[PDB]
Amino acid sequence: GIDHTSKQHKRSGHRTAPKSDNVYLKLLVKLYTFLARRTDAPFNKVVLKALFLSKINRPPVSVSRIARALKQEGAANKTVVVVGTVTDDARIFEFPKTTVAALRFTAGARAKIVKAGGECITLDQLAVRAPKGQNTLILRGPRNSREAVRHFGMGPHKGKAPRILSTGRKFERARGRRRSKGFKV
Amino acid sequence: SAQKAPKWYPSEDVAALKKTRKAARPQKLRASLVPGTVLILLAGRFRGKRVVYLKHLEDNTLLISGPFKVNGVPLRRVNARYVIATSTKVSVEGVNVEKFNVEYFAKEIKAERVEDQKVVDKALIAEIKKTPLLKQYLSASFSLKNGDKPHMLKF
Amino acid sequence: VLKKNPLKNKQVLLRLNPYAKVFAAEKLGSKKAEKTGTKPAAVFTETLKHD
Amino acid sequence: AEQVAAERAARKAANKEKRAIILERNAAYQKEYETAERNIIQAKRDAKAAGSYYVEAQHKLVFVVRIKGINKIPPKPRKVLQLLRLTRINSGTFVKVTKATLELLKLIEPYVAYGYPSYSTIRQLVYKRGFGKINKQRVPLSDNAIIEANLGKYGILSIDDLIHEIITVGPHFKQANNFLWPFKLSNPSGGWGVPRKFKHFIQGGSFGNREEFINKLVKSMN
Amino acid sequence: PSRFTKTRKHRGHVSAGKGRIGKHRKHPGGRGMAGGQHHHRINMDKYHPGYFGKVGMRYFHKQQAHFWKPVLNLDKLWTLIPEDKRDQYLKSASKETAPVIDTLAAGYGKILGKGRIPNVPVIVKARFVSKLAEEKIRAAGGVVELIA
Amino acid sequence: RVKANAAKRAEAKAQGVAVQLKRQPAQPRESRIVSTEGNVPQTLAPVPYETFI
RNA sequence: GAAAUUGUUGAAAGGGAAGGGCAUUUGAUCAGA
RNA sequence: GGAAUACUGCCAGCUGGGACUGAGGACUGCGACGUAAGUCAAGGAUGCUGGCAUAAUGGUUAUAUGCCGCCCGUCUUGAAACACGGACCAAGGAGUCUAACGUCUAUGCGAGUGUUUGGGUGUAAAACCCAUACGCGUAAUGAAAGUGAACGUAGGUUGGGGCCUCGCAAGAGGUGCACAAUCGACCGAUCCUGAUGUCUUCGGAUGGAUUUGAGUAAGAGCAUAGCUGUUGGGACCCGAAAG
RNA sequence: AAAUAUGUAAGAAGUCCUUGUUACUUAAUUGAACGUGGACAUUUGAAUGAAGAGCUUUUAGUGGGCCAUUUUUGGUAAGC
Ligand SMILES: [K+]
Ligand SMILES: [Mg+2]
Ligand SMILES: [Mg+2]
Ligand SMILES: [Mg+2]
Ligand SMILES: [Mg+2]
Ligand SMILES: [Mg+2]
Ligand SMILES: [Mg+2]
Ligand SMILES: [Mg+2]
Ligand SMILES: [Mg+2]
Ligand SMILES: [Mg+2]
Ligand SMILES: [Mg+2]
Ligand SMILES: [Mg+2]
Ligand SMILES: [Mg+2]
Ligand SMILES: [Mg+2]
Ligand SMILES: [Mg+2]
Ligand SMILES: [Mg+2]
Ligand SMILES: [Mg+2]
Ligand SMILES: [Mg+2]
Ligand SMILES: [Mg+2]
Ligand SMILES: [Mg+2]
Ligand SMILES: [Mg+2]
Ligand SMILES: [Mg+2]
Repeated sequence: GIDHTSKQHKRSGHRTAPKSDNVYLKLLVKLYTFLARRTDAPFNKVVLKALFLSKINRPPVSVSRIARALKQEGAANKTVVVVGTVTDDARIFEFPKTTVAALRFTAGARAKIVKAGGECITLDQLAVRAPKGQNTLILRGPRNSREAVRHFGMGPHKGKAPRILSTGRKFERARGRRRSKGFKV
Repeated sequence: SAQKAPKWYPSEDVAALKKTRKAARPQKLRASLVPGTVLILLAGRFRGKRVVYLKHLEDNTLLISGPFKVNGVPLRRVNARYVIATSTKVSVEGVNVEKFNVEYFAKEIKAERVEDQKVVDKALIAEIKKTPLLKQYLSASFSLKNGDKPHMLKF
Repeated sequence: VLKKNPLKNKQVLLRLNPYAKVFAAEKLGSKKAEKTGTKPAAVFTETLKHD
Repeated sequence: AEQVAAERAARKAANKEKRAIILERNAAYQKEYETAERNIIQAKRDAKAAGSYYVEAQHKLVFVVRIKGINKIPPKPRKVLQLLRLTRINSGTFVKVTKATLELLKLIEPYVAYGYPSYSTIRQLVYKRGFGKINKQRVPLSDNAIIEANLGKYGILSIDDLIHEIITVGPHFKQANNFLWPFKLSNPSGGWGVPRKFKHFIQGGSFGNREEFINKLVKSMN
Repeated sequence: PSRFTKTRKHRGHVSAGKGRIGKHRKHPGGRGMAGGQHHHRINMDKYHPGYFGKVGMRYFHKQQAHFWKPVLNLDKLWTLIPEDKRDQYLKSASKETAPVIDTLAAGYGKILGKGRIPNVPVIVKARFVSKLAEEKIRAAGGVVELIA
Repeated sequence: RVKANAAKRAEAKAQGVAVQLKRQPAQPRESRIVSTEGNVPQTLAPVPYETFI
C-alpha cells in the first residue's frame, strides 16, 4: 500500500488533439506538432495548443480588433495570427494593410483585408513563411463575452443574469429584486 | 470478405540477436577431482561402481576407467556432478590419456577402443596392485546401508 | 535495461567510484592505526569504578 | 569530413578528465573521513587523559524508515510522514537534524524507526538503492553522468560526491537529499529482533530513536 | 440515438444509475413548480429572485406594434448605404450631394449615438433620434430629417 | 529583521562577500569538553519508597 | 425441432446434501510441431 | 606490567553450496584489463550435450487427494440468516418518444443567422432552387411616461502567454490579445443642483451622489446534430384503499 | 493557570531616498491615499514537501448510519 498524496491515474485535463474530425484541421495539427517538437519556438507550441480548442474557446477576432492590435507601438508590420475565425466589422472605417493568418475568414473580413491591400493566409502558409513564428502577433477573441457566461455564478448579490425565457415586467422582478416586495436579492 | 483483412501486417523479417557478452571460460572443477582419484558413480548403468578418474575433457566431462578388467567399467565419459570424489588416490603417472577426447567419444565394440582400454588398464592394474584390498574395493559396488548419512559420511 | 548492483559486479563498482581500485590496492578498509599510549586520568578511573 | 573520430576521441578525453577529477575528489573525501574519525577518537582519549569528558557533537544527520503501514494514521502524523516522503512501509529518507525536523520526528515516532546512519550504511544505501528524481521520474544512479547532469550546479559530480554531501550535511544537503528518491527497503533479513514492532525501541520494540542500531536495521533491510 | 445513451450502459446494473437508497420514484418533491414558497424556497430565492409577487401596473390589450421602434446606433450608420456606393460617398465628403439614408425604409425607428462616424455629411431620415446621435451627425456636417 | 538584513547586506558588499541573511533553526550542539576540576561527578541512586504522610 | 422434465445404453463417483476455487495423481480425449 | 580474547563496528577482503529469474534483440553508452592490437563478468544468456518426435510435455474433461468455499437478489448500520422473492425451463419483460429548455461538444455561416408556412421544380413524401416576412441576435434601462451607451490612441494601475530589440548565455528593455483584481469614464433608473429661453409654467443645459440596472467600453450570435441534466406529459415497469 | 487545539507574520504586491495629485485632513506641503523617479537577485530574507498551480462550468448519488481509543452528558446499567 502507498499513502497517495494525489489522485492516481489523473488525466492531464488538457486536450492533446482536437475533438473535431476535420481532416484539414488534423493535418494542421500534425504540421504544428512537428514544428512544436522540432523548433523550440514557444509560438509553435501555443499555436498547437490553440488548434485543439473548442468553439467557445476560439471566439471570433474582428478586423477592428486586428486593427487595434496593429495600432500597438511597433506592431504595425507584424503578421496577425488568429487560431479561429476572423469576422468583419463595419464599425471601423479605416483598415490598415497587413498579413493575417487564420483558420477561417468570413467573406466580409477577407474582402475588407484584401481591399485594404493585405493578404489572408492559412496557418500552414504562416508556418512556411515564419516557421518559428517570427514577427507574429497572436490575437484571441473575448471569451467572457458569451451569452452563457453572464449566467455563470448566479446567486444572491452576484448580479449574474438569471436564466430566464421571457423578459419584462412580471418576469422575476418583484420579490427578491426590490425592497418594496420583501427584500432585494 | 469474411474478415476484412487488416490495414497493417507485421513484418516477417527476423531481427538479428544483439551481441551477447557471455564468454565460455574454462570450468573450475572442485578440488576433490584430481586425476587418479577413485570416484563413485551416482547414476547411469554403472551407478554405484567405483572408477578411477583420468584426464579432464574439453566438454567438461571426466574421463574415467573402471578399470575394465577390475569391475567392467570401460574408458568412458562421466559428469562431474554425478560422481562422489573419494579420498582414495592411485597414481596416474604412466597412464597416457592424451588420445582420449570428445571426438574420440563421439557417436560391435571397436577393436581400437578395446586396445586403448587394455593399454590404460595395464598401467591401472600395475598401480592398483601395490595397495592391499584396492582391487577388491574397486570391484565392489558402493551402496547406502541402513543408517548411512551422506551429509556426515566421508569418502 | 537492468540495474546492476555495486558492492557486487566489480565492473559496475569501478565504473562508479574510480577510487575503488586505489582503495582495494592499498587495503584502506583494514588500515592500521598509529599506536598511542595516553592513559585515562585517576579521576576518570575513580569515577568509573565508583559505587 | 568525418565528424566521428574527432568527436569520439574528444568525448573519451573529457570522460577521462572527469574520472580523474572524481578520483582525486574521492581520495580527498577518504582522507577527510579518516581525519575526522581519528580526530574524534583522539579527542576522547585526550579528554580522558586530562580528566575531562569529551562530549561528542550532536548528530547532524538521521535516517528515518517508516515501519508502519498506511492504514489508521492520524492526520498530523500522516501529513508529517508525507512531508518526509515516507508514504510507504519500509521507505526511508535522510533528514538533517534541526529543531524543526526533530519536532517532526517526535510527531511520527510511533510509525518510524530512525537513527544516526554510518558512512557504510549511507554508501550501501546510495550504491544499491540510489535513485534520483529526474523530471519527476525515478531514475537509478547507475552512472556518474546522471548525478553530474542533475546536481552539477551544486558541485556534485559523482555518486561519492552525493554520499559525501549526505553524510556531511553540506550547503546543498537539501537539494541532494530531495534529488535522492526515497529509499525502498525490503523487510529486515534477520527479522526485527523483537516480538512486536509497535512499541518504542526503549520498551523492547522497533519504533523511535535507536540511534546507532539504525545501521544494523537498515543494513538488514537493504 | 439510443445506442449512445447511458441506459445501454446501465443494463445489468440493478438500479439503472438511480441509486439503491433513494430510488427513482414518481414525484418525490411535487409536480412542476410545487412548493416554490415552502420547500423549494431556497432554489427559488437563489437563481430566481423576483419570481413571486407583482412589480408594476397592468396594460389591457397591449399591442406591440405601438411600441415597434428598432434602434440603430451611429456606429454602423453606413451598412444602410450599399457597399459599392459607400466608398464613393466616403470620398468627396461634400455638404452638397450628401448621401440620404432612410432609416425607416431600412427598418428602424430610433437612431442612437453609440459609435462615431467619419467626418462626412450624411442626411439621416429618422422617426426619432437621440440627442447625442443628432449631435454627432451634425458635427459630421450632416443633418437629421424627422419623418413619420 | 528587514532593517538588520539591509544593514548587513550593505556592510557585506562593503567589506567582502558573505551575507547569510536567512534565519536557521536551532542546530545540534557542537562538541565540547567538560572538565571535572571542582566538578567531580556525584553518584546518585534511586530513593527507597516511603509515605511521609 | 431448444430447454425444463424422462427412458435406455455407455462412462464415472457416492459413510448424514450436492455444487465450487488453487494444485497435482489417475482414466478418457485432443490440438499444435 | 605486557598481552590475548570477548563484544560492537568497518573492509571498494577472499571464497563454497542452494533457489528463482534470462526481460531486451544489428551498433551507439559508461567502464575495466591490455602499451597497442584487441579482450571482458562493462546499457538484460549464452555455450556444450542427451533422450523423445508422441499423447511424452501440454490443453480439456471426469474422478481422487490437501486446504479453502454458507444462497443468490433486495431493503438495511448490520443477511447465510429463524427477513422478504425465487420448484424448474422456454419466450416476452421495464429511463422511451415528444414540446420547451441549461451546460458541454461537433458542424455551417457569421453581425448576422434559420431553404423545407409557402412557391418553383422533380427521376415525385426524396433531391434541387426561391421572394417577402417572421423568430432570435446586433441595446439597455425604468412600474411607466420616457430616455438611451468614446474626455481619453474605447482610459489608468498591476499581473499576463506570445511577439520585437540587445545579449553566447543568464537576463534587460519594448509591445502586450485572452483572462484576473482595482480605480475611472459612458447609458438607463433614483435622489439632488437648476442656464439660456418662455404660452410663467413649460423646458432641462451644467455640475453631483456610501444609491441602483440581467448594460457600453472594436459586436457573437443564429441554425443543425449528439451525450448528459430539467419540466409537463402514462413518463423506467407493475401496484392501491378511493372518486 | 497548563497540555492539546487555535489567529497572524517570516518580503520585490518588500524596504529605503526624493517629491507630484486631491474638492479629504492639518494652524501650516501638515498628514492620508494613490502616484513619477532612483537603489538593493548567489541565502529574494526559517524547515520539510510539492504525479505543479490557479480557474470555470455542469451533473450523479447521498441527505436512516454504525463501531473502536480518547474527552464527555442522561441513566443503576445496557450490545441503552
Ligand atoms: K432521490
Ligand atoms: Mg498497489
Ligand atoms: Mg526496469
Ligand atoms: Mg530466515
Ligand atoms: Mg512479531
Ligand atoms: Mg456500480
Ligand atoms: Mg432498487
Ligand atoms: Mg417436426
Ligand atoms: Mg433435455
Ligand atoms: Mg444413510
Ligand atoms: Mg566480529
Ligand atoms: Mg500431464
Ligand atoms: Mg471451511
Ligand atoms: Mg433493521
Ligand atoms: Mg444478502
Ligand atoms: Mg436467527
Ligand atoms: Mg417486505
Ligand atoms: Mg417463497
Ligand atoms: Mg428473453
Ligand atoms: Mg392502476
Ligand atoms: Mg374526493
Ligand atoms: Mg432516506
